[PDB]
Amino acid sequence: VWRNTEDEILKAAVMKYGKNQWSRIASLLHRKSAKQCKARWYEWLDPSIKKTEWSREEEEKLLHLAKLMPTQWRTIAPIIGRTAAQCLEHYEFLLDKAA
Amino acid sequence: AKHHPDLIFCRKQAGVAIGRLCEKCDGKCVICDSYVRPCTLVRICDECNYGSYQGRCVICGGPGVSDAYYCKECTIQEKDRDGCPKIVNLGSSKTDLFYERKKYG
Amino acid sequence: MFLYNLTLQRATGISFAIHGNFSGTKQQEIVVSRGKILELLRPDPNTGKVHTLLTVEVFGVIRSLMAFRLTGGTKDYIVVGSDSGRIVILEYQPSKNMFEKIHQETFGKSGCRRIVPGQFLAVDPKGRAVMISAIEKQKLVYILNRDAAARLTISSPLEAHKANTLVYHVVGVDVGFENPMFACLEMDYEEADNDPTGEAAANTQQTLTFYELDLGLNHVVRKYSEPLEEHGNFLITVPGGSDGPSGVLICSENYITYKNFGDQPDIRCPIPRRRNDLDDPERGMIFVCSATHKTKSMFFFLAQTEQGDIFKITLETDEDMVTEIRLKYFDT
Amino acid sequence: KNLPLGWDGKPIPYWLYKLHGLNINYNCEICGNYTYRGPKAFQRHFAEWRHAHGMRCLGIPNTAHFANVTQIEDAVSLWAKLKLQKASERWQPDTEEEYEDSSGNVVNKKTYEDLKRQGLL
Amino acid sequence: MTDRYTIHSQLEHLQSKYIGTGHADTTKWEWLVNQHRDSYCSYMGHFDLLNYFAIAENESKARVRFNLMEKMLQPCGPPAD
Amino acid sequence: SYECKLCLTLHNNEGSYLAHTQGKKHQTNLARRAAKEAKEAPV
Amino acid sequence: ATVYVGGLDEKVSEPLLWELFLQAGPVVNTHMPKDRVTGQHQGYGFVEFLSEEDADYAIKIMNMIKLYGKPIRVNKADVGANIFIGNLDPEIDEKLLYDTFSAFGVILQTPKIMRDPDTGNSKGYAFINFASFDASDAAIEAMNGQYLCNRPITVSYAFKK
Amino acid sequence: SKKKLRRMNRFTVAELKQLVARPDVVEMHDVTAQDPKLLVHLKATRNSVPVPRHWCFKRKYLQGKRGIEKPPFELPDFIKRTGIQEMREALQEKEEQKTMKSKMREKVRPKMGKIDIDYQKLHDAFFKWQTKPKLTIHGDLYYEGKEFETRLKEKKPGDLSDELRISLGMPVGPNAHKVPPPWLIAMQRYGPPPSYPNLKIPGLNSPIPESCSFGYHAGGWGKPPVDETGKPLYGDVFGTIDRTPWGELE
Amino acid sequence: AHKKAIRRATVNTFGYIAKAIGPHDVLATLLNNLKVQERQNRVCTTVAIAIVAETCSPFTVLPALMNEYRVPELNVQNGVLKSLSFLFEYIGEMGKDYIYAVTPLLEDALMDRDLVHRQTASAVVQHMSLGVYGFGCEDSLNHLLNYVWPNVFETSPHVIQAVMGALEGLRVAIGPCRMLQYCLQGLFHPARKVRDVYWKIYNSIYIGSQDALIAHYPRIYNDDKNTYIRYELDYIL
RNA sequence: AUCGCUUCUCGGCCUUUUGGCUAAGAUCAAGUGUAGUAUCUGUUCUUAUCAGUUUAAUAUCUGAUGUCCUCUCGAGGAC
Ligand SMILES: [Zn+2]
Ligand SMILES: [Zn+2]
Ligand SMILES: [Zn+2]
Repeated sequence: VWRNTEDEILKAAVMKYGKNQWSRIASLLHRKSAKQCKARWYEWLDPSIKKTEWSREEEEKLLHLAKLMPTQWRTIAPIIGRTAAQCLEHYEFLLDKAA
Repeated sequence: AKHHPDLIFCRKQAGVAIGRLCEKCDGKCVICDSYVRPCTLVRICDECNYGSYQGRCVICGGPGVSDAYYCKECTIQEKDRDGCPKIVNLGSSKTDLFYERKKYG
Repeated sequence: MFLYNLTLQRATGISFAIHGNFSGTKQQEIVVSRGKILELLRPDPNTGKVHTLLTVEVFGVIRSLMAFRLTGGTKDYIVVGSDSGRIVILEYQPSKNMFEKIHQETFGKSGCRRIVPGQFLAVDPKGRAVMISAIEKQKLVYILNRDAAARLTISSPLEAHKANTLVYHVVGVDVGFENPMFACLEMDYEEADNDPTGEAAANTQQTLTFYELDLGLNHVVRKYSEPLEEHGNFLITVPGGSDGPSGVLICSENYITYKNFGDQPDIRCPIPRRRNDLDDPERGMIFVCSATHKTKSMFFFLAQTEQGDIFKITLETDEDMVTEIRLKYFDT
Repeated sequence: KNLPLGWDGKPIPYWLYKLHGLNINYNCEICGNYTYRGPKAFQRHFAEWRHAHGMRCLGIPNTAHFANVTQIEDAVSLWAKLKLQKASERWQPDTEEEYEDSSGNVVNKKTYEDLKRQGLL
Repeated sequence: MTDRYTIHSQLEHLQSKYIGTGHADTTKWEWLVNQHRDSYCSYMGHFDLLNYFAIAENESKARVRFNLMEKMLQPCGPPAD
Repeated sequence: SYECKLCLTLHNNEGSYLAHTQGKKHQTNLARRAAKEAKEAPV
Repeated sequence: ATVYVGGLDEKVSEPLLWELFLQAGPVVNTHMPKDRVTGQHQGYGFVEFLSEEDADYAIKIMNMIKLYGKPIRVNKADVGANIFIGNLDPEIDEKLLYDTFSAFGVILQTPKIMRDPDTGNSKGYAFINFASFDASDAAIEAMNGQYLCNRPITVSYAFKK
Repeated sequence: SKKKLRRMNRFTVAELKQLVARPDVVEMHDVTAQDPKLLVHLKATRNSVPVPRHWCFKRKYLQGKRGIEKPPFELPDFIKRTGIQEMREALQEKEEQKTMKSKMREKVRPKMGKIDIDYQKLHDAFFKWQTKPKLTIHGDLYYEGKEFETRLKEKKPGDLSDELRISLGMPVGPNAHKVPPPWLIAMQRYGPPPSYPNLKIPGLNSPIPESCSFGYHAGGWGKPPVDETGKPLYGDVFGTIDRTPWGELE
Repeated sequence: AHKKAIRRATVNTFGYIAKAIGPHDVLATLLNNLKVQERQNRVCTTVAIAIVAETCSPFTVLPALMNEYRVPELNVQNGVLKSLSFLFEYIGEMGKDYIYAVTPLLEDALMDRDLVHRQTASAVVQHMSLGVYGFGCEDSLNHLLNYVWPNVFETSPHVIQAVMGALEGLRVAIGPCRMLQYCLQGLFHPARKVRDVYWKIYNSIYIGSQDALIAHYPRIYNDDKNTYIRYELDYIL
């Protein structure tokens, strides 16, 4: 997995190099590739991603969408503004709290 | 060997039988674990010299090929005066590596 | 400031002496130990003067000295027990005029320690083993042999370690080609260590004990013990085998006591006193040195008492058991 | 509550308090029945000012020997035996230095000079 | 517990093979008693403290030797209790 | 190696230093010092 | 036993302060309790030397002591408050003059003899700033016209440059 | 509790401080020792060395030394003389300018004999210019913060320094004796300080230090104190066997 | 390499080619290796500097070691300390010329820079004492005892047994008097951790040289019931 | 002198922030086992005596929380 220490070194690298030079950023870290550095930045570390709690507008959206386009989370996600992994876990969450 | 705290010496009374080294172990001291200025020869307990135990590495236990010595530092602090310095127990590391291998290949 | 140390007059006081055929001829010579100096003297039989053939600095304390002669051999080697951690066997080369080191066997650490052998050094009369012993807790026994080339070869040590036992004296009992035997005086401070009043401080008494090799089985067994009436300070071997009985004389304070194992009873004879002397009457009397003169005819022990009075001792014996002890004033 | 006041003007943690052993009250009587918190402060207190005074008032110098003594009767008694000690090891010529007169009998130098200038010796 | 009695083990071993050592629970009595006994065995080894003593009193070296070895069984009083 | 002159901690890597500054210890000590400085405000 | 180190030189450390106190007497504490931000000494300092007469002769000696060149004041812990003086003695010293006139006020100027550069002897004139104008009143009234060291004194509140 | 019986045995600190011959030695916890009379007697033996300060401290030892920053080790003078320092500085800066390419290139094509240092200067530095440092006498254990103690017990006014005289406006160097500190004027004026009856002033209570001049211009030693008869006020302001080592190399 | 034969032989040949060429260049490329990170290579370069110094005399390579101890890394400072440990054990009796050059480095390291700094300066002191035994270089060793001794209350296995080794080297080179003057006050301490350590040290002074101590023990008075004073040693004659 | 303007000049230290193109020009970063320590991150202790355990001492841990009625650890009272 990723540790606070890698994460902060990534944040600093990206903030110096920019978001298209993943190969030198991957050279800066040990046990990390450019594929993985990129995935981490665009999944969790990007300050555009929001980690708050769901407005119930957002949750009525999530439910309506996840019924209209079933199993299509990378397509659902941008229509509501969080990553596909967050949408998906929180959706299962509402489902089991409702079950 | 000053490196592995888990091992133990025969510690019983000396003899006249010189001590012998395996080729892995060749050249070092038996307590100080040095590599230099060897001064006096090793003498081993008769029990730990009896039978199959003749002509082996004091340390390794394999086929002895050369005579074991004591460094000048052991000789000056008189750590050569304690009787048979044969390690009488195998340790964790021998069987440990052996099992890791025998699982590997 | 750097100094350099030279000696001008070697030491001249004598601590131990042994006598034997250290040259190989039929001449008898004396090896004395000055403090840390070993020297070999020879008394000339004609003039009556003593010549000092040789003097060596041994750079150690000499704590004991024995001469010993292999069985069937014609020389005497010198076993030496010092404050080092070894026992050393020396043989004199009369041609080059020097002692040469036959053997040297290590068993412990250096210095006048308390559980490290070196203080007492007994030998066995037929010449098959030596025993070296500390003042407490340790005794080793070395075995001695000839090889093919009839050179001295020495075994590994046996052991007799026993805890909480002082040792007052050790000597080799004379037996003919049985298992060698050694006769330790002893004591056991183990209880006076644990007696909050002082009871066991008194009424703890020595026990003479015989240790016995087992050359067939190669270990040393503590064969006999038995307490002694009062505290005695040393032990004289009684020439055994064919000649004489065997056993030990024990020289305790105001007494001298033959003693042997088997059914042999014990014997005692007070030490004679000087008629009408002025010494504070409580002080006791002991023997300080002794010497066995034994020729093909008889044997007799010269003993000396604190005042310097020599006495001659003989043992009137039936075939086996000695029946009486016969002291006779000799000189002072 | 009454926690110690921290370097940030705040009360320090209860566990830090427990560790430093501040709850423990040490009475310095010589200090006017003062009370200290913490063995650290208590030990410093013997060179701290208020004890310096207390001992000045007592008439016994705040020296090493009386540190960790708190009861005044004890300080006094100890000061007495210490007076005796230093008195022993000191050298008073007046009392020992023994002087023989011209009449060959001994006085100490005190009486020697006394009856010396007193017209006689 | 663990460390307590395991070093109690190692020290029992040390002592029992070496009379005279100590541990955290060694009393004044046994300290000074081993210290006396060693002193005696060394007056006897050293050929010249034996002279010094035999000359300082007026005995012979054999009697002095005998006296030391007599004292060596309770040199400092009876045990603590 | 590195030290935080404020929280008085030691760090093996610079990654460790940065992770420090983003942590409870560093933040609360920083808040205390901000407060303390506010206290320190004045012909 | 307490002494005020005023004019304590900006960099003259507790080492110099207590090394001077020790060279004079039983220096048991010197302290510059200072500006809790800039760290530099407070221009006021508290030094305890156990003996009262030690502190006394210490203050007597440490007047005009030139720590970092500037006279450091050691004592008990500029509106124009100066007296000019005529008919001064050329045998006078400034430390001795501060010791003499200072009882009406401490020396907020070291007593400067208005003497030429050509020869170096006094012209009978001097000037020194006391503590207060009331101090100038007292000093110059108890020293006005009276018999000074060699020439009867004549001192009045300062004529300024 | 038998523990509390052992506690009933535990003297009070004043009990101890009373019985023992030296009470200073007794510390607080000394009471808690299973042998307090022994313990104090052993603390009062000559030449022995007291336990290290930090056995009670809750922080470990130089783990507490932690906070501040430290200057790099400082080479001995006899090793500075040989100039190895600037040599290795030059190479460090060159190699920090180097990049990975040139590093491998010199790994494969070395610049042999680029720079050198001569022997006989190393040999003089070790066998002919060595010196004994200042060592510590028996029993001066080290503790955290020992090296940030200026010094103390230096009761002597004669001991002057360089920073001292500099920020006094007085000279250091060979003319230190002929250099009077600001204290000698009021010393001659009102005696030495009255804790130091036994201090002698250079130029005021003692003779002029050699080649120094009594006088009142810049750089002199004043008008020496004497009475109205001609007797000096303190000391003498005007200055009224076979110690060979025994066995020593020529 | 994973095999110890190869590394031993490699270190030896660093020695040989230092004998062919001068020492300087091989020694410079060897201080650079102390800049790596895996320990086995750095411990093997530490033995290679010792060998270079012992073949071509130590006065050639010491100034460069002592200077390399001034660069700000952990691993190179421990590299030069471990290198001195090996070097003093190798040169043996010729330590007596460099002991004074070295000591100001060791006291500097024994005032912490790390646990491992103190552990490795303690090993240096052990081998340096065993080498300079008998030549009167004893005030240096006592001065270093003052710095090694406070590390007696440690708990890391390796730091505590490095300090023990140092104290027994210094026992043979400083003698048992000094060591007993250091052990005395803590044998009967109030605490018990300090009694544990002090009795371990005292046992190791006792076991070796238990006879030299007869002359050294302190005078302990006799109480009411037993007699603790040795009077034979006060007979005058 | 002031206001408006024009032009020139001096200044701050500011401001400004980089070699064009192409198939982002192309490609790509190989350790481990055994014992042990340290450092960060994270997490956590108002409660009251008193007894005991333990400790160098804290702590820890274990334990109940003057007598009587009642109102609600609290309250009045005869004691
Ligand atoms: Zn082998
Ligand atoms: Zn060895
Ligand atoms: Zn064996």
